[PDB]
Amino acid sequence: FENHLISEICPKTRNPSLCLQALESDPRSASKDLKGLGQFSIDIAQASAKQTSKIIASLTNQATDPKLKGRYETCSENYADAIDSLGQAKQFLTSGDYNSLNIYASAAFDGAGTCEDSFEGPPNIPTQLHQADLKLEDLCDIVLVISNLLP
Amino acid sequence: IIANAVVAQDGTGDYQTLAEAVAAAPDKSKTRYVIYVKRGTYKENVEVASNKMNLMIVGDGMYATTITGSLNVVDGSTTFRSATLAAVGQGFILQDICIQNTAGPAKDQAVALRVGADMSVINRCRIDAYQDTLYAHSQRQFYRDSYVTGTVDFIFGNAAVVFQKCQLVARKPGKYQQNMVTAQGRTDPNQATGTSIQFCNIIASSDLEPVLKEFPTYLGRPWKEYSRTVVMESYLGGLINPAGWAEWDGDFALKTLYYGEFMNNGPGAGTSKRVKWPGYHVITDPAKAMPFTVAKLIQGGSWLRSTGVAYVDGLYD
Repeated sequence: FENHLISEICPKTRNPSLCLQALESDPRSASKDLKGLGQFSIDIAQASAKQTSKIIASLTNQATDPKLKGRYETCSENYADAIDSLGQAKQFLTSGDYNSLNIYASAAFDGAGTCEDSFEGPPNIPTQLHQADLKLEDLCDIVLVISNLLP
Repeated sequence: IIANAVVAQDGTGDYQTLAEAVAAAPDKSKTRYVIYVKRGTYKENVEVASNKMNLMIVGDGMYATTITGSLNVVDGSTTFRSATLAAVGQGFILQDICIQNTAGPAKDQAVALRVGADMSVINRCRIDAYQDTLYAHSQRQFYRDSYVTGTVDFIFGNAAVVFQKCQLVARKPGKYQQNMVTAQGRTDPNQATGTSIQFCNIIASSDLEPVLKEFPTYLGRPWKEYSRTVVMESYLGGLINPAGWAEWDGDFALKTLYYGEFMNNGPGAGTSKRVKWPGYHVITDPAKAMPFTVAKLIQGGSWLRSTGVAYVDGLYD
């Protein structure tokens, strides 16, 4: 049987399709309890944030417009903080501090959202970065849902 | 306790600028490290990074020590990077000091203080700007005995944050502007964030008081879809519009936001002409106010007690 816990998690996220794809990518999904799904989901979210940090660095490295560069630098600082916060989220989950887990996953989520908010009006955000922000948000939401299901 | 590093303009300290003292502070300190900033106005943009943990920046008094800057959106800064002082280092404490952004209303978003530091305390501070004065960005934050002043969205972001015994002072904005004390930016209902204002004074500055009818002030507007703000056991001046809260963009968020008022007093506290949004709630049941206390919203005791700051844990003064 599919992990019954997946039926409680994915429908509560903002992107259930992505949630399913992410959780089903675990070969050992069925053996995982809520904590196990949590650690897996933090790992996925942090890896995405780390990749996007490199995407932003690459976009910056080809930019000369000062306003655009300032937007990328803001995105970069936010992703750096998001990576740090997700790192700490793992320890909080291990310790059973689900309140701190929610707060730190919420902060990580908002790193991507702050990048998004920084691109209001021209110069417009690159599609690549817009998609990467929405992805971190979707992935962090898996973590948030699990943090609320944990006792 | 004596300071570990002193900042002063007259050469009597360890450093001439705050930025230098922060850079020389230890990384990942397991105890509170104190930077004392002597009286003066320090024209710098300071950042307290994630590695600068358990840092206390304390001045000579909220009127006597000022950190000032003027970065702003009109001149090409992002809101996030416009802050005069920005802090994300866990356990940050700011005390007896003014953080200001002097850009003014015509420069649009121009942040005085940005905080994204978990278990941070802002005690006896004066935070002074116009639009977007205080970016309580993320993580758990406690503001106590402080003065925060601004115009449009002057407390904004998505921290889990409690303001207690603060004076939240709306000032005279630019022509045709409307003041908003809060613009809470919770995007997602799974996030345990929101803004709670408790035992505060929400009042007008001397320059706004004569012109209340020209420049309205609302408690908040929903920057994001699940905006969540509660104002309780507070004094509300006559500056507060009868509607109480304002639209962001037509009917955006009006069913999904959660805006609450519990046991407020003063000439602006009447709720009979408030908005009728599904998301707006006159709270009479204390159990529905309890989630917004220091104990529940920011798990405050687990970390506030070691700071020395005063706090009320529950609902009543």
